[PDB]
Amino acid sequence: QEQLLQSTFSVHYLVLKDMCSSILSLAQSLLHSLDQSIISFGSLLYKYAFKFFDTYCQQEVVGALVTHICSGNEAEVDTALDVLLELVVLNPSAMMMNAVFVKGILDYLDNISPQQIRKLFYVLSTLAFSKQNEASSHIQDDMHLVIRKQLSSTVFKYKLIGIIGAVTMAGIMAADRSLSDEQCTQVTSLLQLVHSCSEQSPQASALYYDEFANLIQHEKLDPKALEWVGHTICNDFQDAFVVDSCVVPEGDFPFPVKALYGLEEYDTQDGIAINLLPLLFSQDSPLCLAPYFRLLRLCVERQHNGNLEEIDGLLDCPIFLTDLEPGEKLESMSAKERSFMCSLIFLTLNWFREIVNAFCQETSPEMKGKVLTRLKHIVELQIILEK
Amino acid sequence: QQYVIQLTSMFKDVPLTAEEVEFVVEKALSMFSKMNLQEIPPLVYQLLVLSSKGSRKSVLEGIIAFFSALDKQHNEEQSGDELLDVVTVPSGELRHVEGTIILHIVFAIKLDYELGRELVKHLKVGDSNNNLSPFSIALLLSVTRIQRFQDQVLDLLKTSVVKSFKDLQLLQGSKFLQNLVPHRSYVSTMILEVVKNSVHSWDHVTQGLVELGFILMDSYGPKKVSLSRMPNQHACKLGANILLETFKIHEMIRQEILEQVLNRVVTRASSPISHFLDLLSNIVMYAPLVLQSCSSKVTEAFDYLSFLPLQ
Amino acid sequence: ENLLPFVGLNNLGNTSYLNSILQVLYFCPGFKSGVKHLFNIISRKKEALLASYELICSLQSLIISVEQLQASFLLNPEKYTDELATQPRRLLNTLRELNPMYEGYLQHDAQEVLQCILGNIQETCQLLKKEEVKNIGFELVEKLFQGQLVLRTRCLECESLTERREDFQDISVPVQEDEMKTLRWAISQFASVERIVGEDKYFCENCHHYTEAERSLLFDKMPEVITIHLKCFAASGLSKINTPLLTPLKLSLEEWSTKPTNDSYGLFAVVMHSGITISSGHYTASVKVTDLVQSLKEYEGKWLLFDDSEVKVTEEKDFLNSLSPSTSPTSTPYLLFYKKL
Amino acid sequence: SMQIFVKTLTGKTITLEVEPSDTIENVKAKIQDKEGIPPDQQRLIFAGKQLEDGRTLSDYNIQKESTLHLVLRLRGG
Amino acid sequence: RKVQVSYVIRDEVEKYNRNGVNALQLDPALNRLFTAGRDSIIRIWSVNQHKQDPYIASMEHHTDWVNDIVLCCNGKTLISASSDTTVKVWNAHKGFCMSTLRTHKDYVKALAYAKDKELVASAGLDRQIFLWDVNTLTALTASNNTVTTSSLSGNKDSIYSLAMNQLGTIIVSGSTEKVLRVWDPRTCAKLMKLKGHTDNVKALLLNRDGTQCLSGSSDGTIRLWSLGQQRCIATYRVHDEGVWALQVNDAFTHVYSGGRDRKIYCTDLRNPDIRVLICEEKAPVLKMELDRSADPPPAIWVATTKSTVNKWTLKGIHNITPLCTQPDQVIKGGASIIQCHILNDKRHILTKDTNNNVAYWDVLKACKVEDLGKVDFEDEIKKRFKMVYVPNWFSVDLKTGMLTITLDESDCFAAWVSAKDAGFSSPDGSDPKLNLGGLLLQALLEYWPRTHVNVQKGNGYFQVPPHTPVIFGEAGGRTLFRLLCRDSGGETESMLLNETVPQWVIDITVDKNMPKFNKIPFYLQPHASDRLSASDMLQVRKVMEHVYEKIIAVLAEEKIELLCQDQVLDPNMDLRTVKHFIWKSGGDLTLHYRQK
Ligand SMILES: [Zn+2]
Repeated sequence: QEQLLQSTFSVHYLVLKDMCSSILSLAQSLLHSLDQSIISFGSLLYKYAFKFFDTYCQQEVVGALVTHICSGNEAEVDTALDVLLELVVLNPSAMMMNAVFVKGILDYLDNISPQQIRKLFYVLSTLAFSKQNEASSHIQDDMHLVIRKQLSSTVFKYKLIGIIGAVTMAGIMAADRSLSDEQCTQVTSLLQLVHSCSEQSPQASALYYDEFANLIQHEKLDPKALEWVGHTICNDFQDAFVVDSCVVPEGDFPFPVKALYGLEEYDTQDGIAINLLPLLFSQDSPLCLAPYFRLLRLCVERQHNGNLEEIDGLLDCPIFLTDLEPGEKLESMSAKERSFMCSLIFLTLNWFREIVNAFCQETSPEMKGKVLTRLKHIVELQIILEK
Repeated sequence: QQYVIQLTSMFKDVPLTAEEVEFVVEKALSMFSKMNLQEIPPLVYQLLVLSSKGSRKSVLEGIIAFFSALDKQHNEEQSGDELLDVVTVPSGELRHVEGTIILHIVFAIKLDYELGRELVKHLKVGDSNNNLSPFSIALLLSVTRIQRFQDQVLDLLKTSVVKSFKDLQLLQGSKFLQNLVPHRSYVSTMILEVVKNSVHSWDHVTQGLVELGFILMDSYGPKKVSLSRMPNQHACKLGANILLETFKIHEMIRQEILEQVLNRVVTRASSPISHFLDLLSNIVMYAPLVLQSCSSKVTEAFDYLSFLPLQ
Repeated sequence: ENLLPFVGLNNLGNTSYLNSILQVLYFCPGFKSGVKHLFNIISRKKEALLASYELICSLQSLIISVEQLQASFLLNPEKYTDELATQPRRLLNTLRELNPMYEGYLQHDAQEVLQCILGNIQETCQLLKKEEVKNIGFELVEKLFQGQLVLRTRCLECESLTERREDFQDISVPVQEDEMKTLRWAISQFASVERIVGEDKYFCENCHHYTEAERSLLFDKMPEVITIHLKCFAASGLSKINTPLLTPLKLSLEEWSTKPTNDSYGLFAVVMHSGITISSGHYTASVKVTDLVQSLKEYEGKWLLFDDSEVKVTEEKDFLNSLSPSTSPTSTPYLLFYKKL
Repeated sequence: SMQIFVKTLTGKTITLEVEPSDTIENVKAKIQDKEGIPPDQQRLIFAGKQLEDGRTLSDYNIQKESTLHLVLRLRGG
Repeated sequence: RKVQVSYVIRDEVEKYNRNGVNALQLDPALNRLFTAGRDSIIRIWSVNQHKQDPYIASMEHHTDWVNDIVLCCNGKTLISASSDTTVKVWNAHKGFCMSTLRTHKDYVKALAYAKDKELVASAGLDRQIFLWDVNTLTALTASNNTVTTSSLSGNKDSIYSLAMNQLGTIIVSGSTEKVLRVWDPRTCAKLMKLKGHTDNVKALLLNRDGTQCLSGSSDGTIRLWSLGQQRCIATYRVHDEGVWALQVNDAFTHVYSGGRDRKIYCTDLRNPDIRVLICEEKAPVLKMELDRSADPPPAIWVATTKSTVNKWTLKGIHNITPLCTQPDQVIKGGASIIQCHILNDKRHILTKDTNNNVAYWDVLKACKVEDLGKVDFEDEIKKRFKMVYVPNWFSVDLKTGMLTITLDESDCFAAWVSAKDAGFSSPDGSDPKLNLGGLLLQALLEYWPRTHVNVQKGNGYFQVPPHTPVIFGEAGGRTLFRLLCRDSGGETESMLLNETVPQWVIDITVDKNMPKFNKIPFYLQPHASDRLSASDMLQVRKVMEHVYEKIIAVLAEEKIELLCQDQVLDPNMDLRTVKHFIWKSGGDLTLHYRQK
């Protein structure tokens, strides 16, 4: 069992520290198994060996863990990364001076799967943000430059790595504890920088929202940065996609522009509508409509404490659309524009599939009726799409 | 024949299928002879760092086959009168480029274990396993510096040399079988030549070599305390020859060889230790060489001499 | 809202080592006229009509683009909104042609790049002088950043000293011995009396035997712009020493010169480095503006801090406080300058 | 044969004996032996000219009792 | 480490010093003068004005500069300190080395002696100071070989001088720290440190009861110190350059000083203005030793960087101009070899010495060939030129003033030459290939019984002179074992050789194993009108016959001319020399062939 090894490393550490290189070699050898019990045993062997021994053996431990991480096999990578995470949360001060070795992993970012990169950035960030480091905070201000030089790159893969790292570091930097200080302003500056950098490419733009809206949900963050990001995201989404309903007509398209799938048929009493058709026609930005709304909703619900009364007209809003029903223009005119119609139906169905996810927790009866009608609309669209 | 170094940029970012990369690596194999000897290691580095996301068996197989063929040709046409004679690239260049390339391949294998597993499964042996060569033996001996592959390559080498000595003992025992086939270089002389060739200032194979010698000696020692004894005796003789050969050439390792032999021979277990004793007597023939490097292990061996029994 | 009328150079890939060097070099008071006059001779030479003959014109092209863009912003502030910068492209391409080891997008040292471009401009000016003599401003680097070194060595047994003159372009200086260390101690570690002992001996020729020797350094001829170069690293596998030594603003060098001197070497430029490892980093410059509309005169005598594209004025006392080793300045100084005031 | 000085990284002075027929890489190997720095991080600056792996000592007009300051390369960018 | 073999080319007896003299000791009971030579030999001279040839004997065991000597034990024993890092104890009457102390780790620079305790101490550039009871050292035998030490600590830098007083109660050291540091030798406790002097101190003296001290310094001053007051009570600046040597009379009232400026003064300590110019020597004065038979000393002996030693007479003290102009006795010295050039055959050497005499030597036979007189040295080099290349296989050093040849494993066997190009005939009509270093190794160990095989003694082509000293040392410093060539048959010498001769010499001298050959790759192409390789000694003729055959003796030579870099090659010239002298490009040598 493990309390046996606990007693072993607690009582006889002074004699056992003589041959710690052999201990580390044995742990490295037995970590290469397939089951989970042996791997966990070797993991805790590394942990306890780092806990009690001399600083040189600690350097040897972190070197062995680094070469384990850069080895390549998935189970070894996950196990070693988890070991490093629990080791740095256990004894941050001893691990602090050995940050060079763990940072040196960042040169090898082709042997690591995309999911483990987030964990690596997480463990490095929580290493570099303990208040014992505030005496000489060098790792933090080095990583704020590493992220910048990653984002300003031209290779797409490093740009994606940069956005992942920037989001997962800003999350720890603005972490909610038991602040509202200049660190929040730095968090805001980092976020607007990484928004300006990755605003152009849409495939690289969707990842930013799909990481930020996960971080702002599973973890939490302090009310000040929350307030600022909520204000700017609400302003930006209100300015960007929202087109007033009373000015619905606009020309220059081969298809007759119309508004469909509204609720209660108010017929443009006030200005709420989704301008989906012109954006797609110009893209013969709208590709990132699906996650931007999710980020907006989750941010506003966290800012107002589960109160969605602000985004209320964004359930009965209609969508600018052509005559999506097949008017016998399917057998004929089966040109490239047919694929455009397919993508349009796909994207509006995805928007409906997100908007039904948005308002379900609320318990107002007629509002529940609204979301059920939205469900009927998405099922009829999913029927139509096969044509 | 000049832009081939930048010909690799086409396979970096765009995805490909197996047929076209196999065709281009076949072209590369065909032009290995054309380009130059000295330009090879950077090209090997480029192709092998490309190979992680694509073809992995083909490049390693081509490099191994090319260098085995080149070593074979150089060895066959090197023999002759010590005078003016036709020869290709000299030994001092060939051994150096081989050392750089084997070190690069070991590094690349250390970057991803899948290449090493493919290499090990590729050279699997009963069978002749004709792909074995001084270059490939050196490769397998240098991969042992990684903990993942140590036993997995040493057991393969051990079974290979046992199969070779069994083949020799079977072939010498008949006329008909000796009448039909022409002799092939049996792997005993292959390793016995690799150890001699290892003088050319590369030491990353000495540890694998001494470990192989000790494993191969221990596993087939005379345990008498009849047909299978002859391979089991030739194997021990080969192990002693290998150990004594690496003792003289390389300096950094000679302190540990004698320590292991002593630590294995000074026992009260009364196990048969005739071969270890013979090896120790052979390697203390060069008395000053021992005194330069390791004159301490013999001293504490002497201090323990009071406790052992009479024989 | 507030855009500083001082132009930066875009990142343009993984290249900031050249951006910092170029920005800290453009303000060198003698460089701007000379590097244009040399191209002005080149233009008439081409009018009369090479690999080493193109950088010396590319630099002038970059300088005129920089000056023209800065003036264009200056008389028309409405046009430019957020970023006031350009990108060094012809210079980078030419310098790639000059030395192929920068081909790619890796990181690079800054002092080495400065050495390369200075050696190349010296070589091409010397070649132009040779072409002229084959038939006042030809001396640019041989006069600006280069002076003469005087060495001596005293064999303790024979007590006879021999000299050995040398050329120098930068005083490479150690950062710590192996508590704060004044830069005066840092220089006197490099250019003062120390002995050679132990496994290291000086084979004297008057005595025909290995022996203990005492050797020193002397600054005979002083260039127009002296550039201390702090070896802010150490061996042991290697690492960076992020504990900067105290730096003065008015350096006087009467201790180590041979003849008595009355000179005042005042600081006007600093190139820093921001990282914790030898293998990476990000160079930021810092240049005092001192010479060369009245809007510019308001900014005269202040300190700037050039990042790649942005720029922010810092008052001089703030910059001086920013280099004290009382804390970690987060940007280790690496290559100081000193104009001969 | 001749014997030259190399002002080391930290300010000390080391002396090494090389002949004018020696390659620069051989001198860097000598430095590796004397101090322990792998001959990829060296750059021996002499009289403002940086020594390179192609030429030899006699090409640079280096004679007895000269100095070569030793510095590393600090990657940045 | 790595063990080198060396040997010195010289005559069996060097009666006269071949270099300067570092130190002097005068035995008053036997009228014998000891000189410690920079040529590594200590010599004993008679100072009887009777004999015309004062030389008596040489004691040769040291390997490098002898820096200090002290006569101990009422003149029976002298102890010497040398730059080979050892201290040796000699029987001064019979002139042989009895023990070698090896506890120091760098040049030993100074020795000190306390007559009333018969105590000596040694100190050097390694910053260590060891104290030794002489009777414990003399009691040493081959069984009782244990000696135990006592040393002083505190010294921060290399020691250049050292003095003790007669009672052995105060010891002072001088060093580049400029402060002289003082200890009590009886307890090893550190005592006060008197700071004030501003430079190295190469000369130190103490009065009998260790109450006053004189220091001499490279700053040119003499300073008198009271140890009871711990301060300077007078400073004398009588020299222009560094003061290197001090002596004082028994009354401690007149100081004799000398140094780099060659002038020797006698100054009265109580009244400086009364001073006497004793003489101006011909070279910097390094050390002086008074004869003290009578109160106003009759003479002073003077050591310089020159090989001659002058005795100057002292008429008296009571009375710009020198008191004396010619020495009273003169012990003659010999010339030092100061310049050496190895010829292209890598076999003969041209020398120049301090007298501007030029000589020609045979490295292989370890002897001189001819005196060439005072011809111009560089014209003699240019006149003896032969177009041949042979790889370097030894190195020469002149540190002892004689020719010392050193062999190293890295290049000892690099030079194969043909018997014909050497001075070794072909008595069987053919000439095979000899390795020079291997032949030399076999000649040096010719008398070692272990190389004798069943009788051959040597190599069959030449002998070295039997008296040549053969030295086995480690590279950088420590000599391991030194013997004369003829002495190798002894049982003690053979045991120590068996224990000391490295395996790389054993390989050649015992096993009679051939060294590796060297081959040269080269190109052949039709630009005169395939990649091959051959021995570096192959003659062009062999390539010409090769070409003659592959494109089909006397006829071959008549028809085919071989070229390199468009120069016509001498058919007798070998490939190695062509490559060294004619190939001026890079990459492999390229030869062009043609048919005529
Ligand atoms: Zn000298």
